Amino acid sequence: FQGMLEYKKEDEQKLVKNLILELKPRGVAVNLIPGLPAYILFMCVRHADYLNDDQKVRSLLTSTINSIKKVLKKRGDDFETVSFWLSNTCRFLHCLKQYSGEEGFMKHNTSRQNEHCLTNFDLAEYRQVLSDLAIQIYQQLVRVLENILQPMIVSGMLEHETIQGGTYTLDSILRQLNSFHSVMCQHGMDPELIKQVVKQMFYIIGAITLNNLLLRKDMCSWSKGMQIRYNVSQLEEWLRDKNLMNSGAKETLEPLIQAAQLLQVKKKTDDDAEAICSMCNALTTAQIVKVLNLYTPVNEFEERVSVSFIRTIQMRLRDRKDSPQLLMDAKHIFPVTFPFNPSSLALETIQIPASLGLGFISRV
Amino acid sequence: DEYDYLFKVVLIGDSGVGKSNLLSRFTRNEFNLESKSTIGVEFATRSIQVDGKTIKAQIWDTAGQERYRAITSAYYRGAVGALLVYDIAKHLTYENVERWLKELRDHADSNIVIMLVGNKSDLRHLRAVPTDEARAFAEKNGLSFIETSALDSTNVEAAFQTILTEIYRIVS
Ligand SMILES: Nc1nc2c(ncn2[C@@H]2O[C@H](COP(=O)(O)OP(=O)(O)O)[C@@H](O)[C@H]2O)c(=O)[nH]1
Ligand code: BEF
Ligand SMILES: [Mg+2]
Repeated sequence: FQGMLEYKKEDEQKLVKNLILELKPRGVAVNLIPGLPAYILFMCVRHADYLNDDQKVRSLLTSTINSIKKVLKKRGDDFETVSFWLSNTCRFLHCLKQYSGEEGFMKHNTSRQNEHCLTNFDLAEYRQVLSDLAIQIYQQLVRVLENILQPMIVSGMLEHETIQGGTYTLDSILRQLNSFHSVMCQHGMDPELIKQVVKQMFYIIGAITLNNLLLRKDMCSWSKGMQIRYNVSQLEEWLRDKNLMNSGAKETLEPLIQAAQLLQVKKKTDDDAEAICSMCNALTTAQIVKVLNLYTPVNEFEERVSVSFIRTIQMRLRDRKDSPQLLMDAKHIFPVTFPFNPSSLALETIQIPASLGLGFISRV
Repeated sequence: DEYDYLFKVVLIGDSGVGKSNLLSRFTRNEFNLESKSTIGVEFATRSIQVDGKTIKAQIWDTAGQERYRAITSAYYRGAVGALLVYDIAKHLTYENVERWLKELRDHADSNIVIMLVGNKSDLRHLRAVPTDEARAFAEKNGLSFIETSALDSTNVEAAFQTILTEIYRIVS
């Protein structure tokens, strides 16, 4: 087989409807191999390119992009939907690059895959459109997951006490994280993207937790410091279990970790002051002084942080040149970098299941 | 993950004897030659099988330093096991075992399972604490005994396996 897909011009809207507009992420045939709609879409583009039909190439690509935009505008607040079409848009972009005919994108191609490259059309401009589209989808993905995690963080990371041995707990957050990760993995999202999403989620957890520390006196004690450190340790072990220790997610928690440490360490002598300054390099001077100010003990034999100690801290942190930041922007989104991940999938072997409702498509 | 038992285990002993690396070796198979003094309290978990049951070890870690009594109380609170660690190449850390035993008796439950651990057994050429001397002290004071090397991993799994099993014998 050639590895193309033929369809009548009158069936283009029918094609985009079932494959994009009304396609279900949890489809049995869709969960055989990842990115199947993306592969099917590209196989049609090849035939259009093979037919030297510039009008069909233009219409199909236009119908494709607009159909993806439509689903994400309708089913906007669904994680699985956004996750699925982020994965497939990227894979559709992968195909357009991998089979572009450009030497820079064919370094990992087989001899037969190179025979499947486009021969008549330069779709460089269309690849830029999808690239920018992919950015918007990722942005939308982050917003959806942020809206779910945000109400769980304060209750689960701070208020719920377990260190001494319905509302949200740490396990609630852990379960939600597992759900997010499992869905993205099932869709076969690029691992580079998954890691960036996880990093984004951990920053959200860290920033919101740390902001509450910097705003609440009833959260600044050594006991709370221990609780926070344990909670973070659970998040770290989740990262390790999921093989995500290179995602950057752990490093985003470093300001929170050092704040939890600051709550626990001694705060009286000049050695204590020097230790604090050497320890809190991921916290700003304003943040450090704030925690020391908000530090409200809950036992009898322990005194509050003196004004003399705080002055000592500010004196030592005078020569440091750091950010003036106090509260963190919990809404901040790290700029996403998109990988190019060509596959070994042989287009001539790809079959189209009957459950997709695409029988009108001829396999060329 | 699921478990049948949750055992809180604490690590105690002089600074530098290798408590934190025993933790890292057991819970994540990692070791650091350049590990620094532990700040506040650290935590790590691992589940093992004992008598067909899943036992989740919740291991607490802290520096061998002086601190507010309330923090020490919180550290020992609910602990069912304890690794009392010294450095076989540093006799002073073994001499101070009595001090840590005293802290144990002052803060821990009377039925806490205690294992005396001689760490850094890889430093054979530098041994300052005879195995027979330490074992005799352990037996005399109702402690289990083992020598480990967090560095080359010798007996680290066995140490935790044994103390978790002895706890299981008591609480199951
Ligand atoms: N040779 C050797 N060195 C070790 C061993 N365990 C720990 N160390 C070293 O001893 C130093 C103190 O270790 P650490 O775990 O931080 O001691 P802690 O204060 O009890 O937690 C570190 O430099 C470790 O690399 C061991 O089994 N053998
Ligand atoms: F210095 Be160790 F952590 F006791
Ligand atoms: Mg330590």
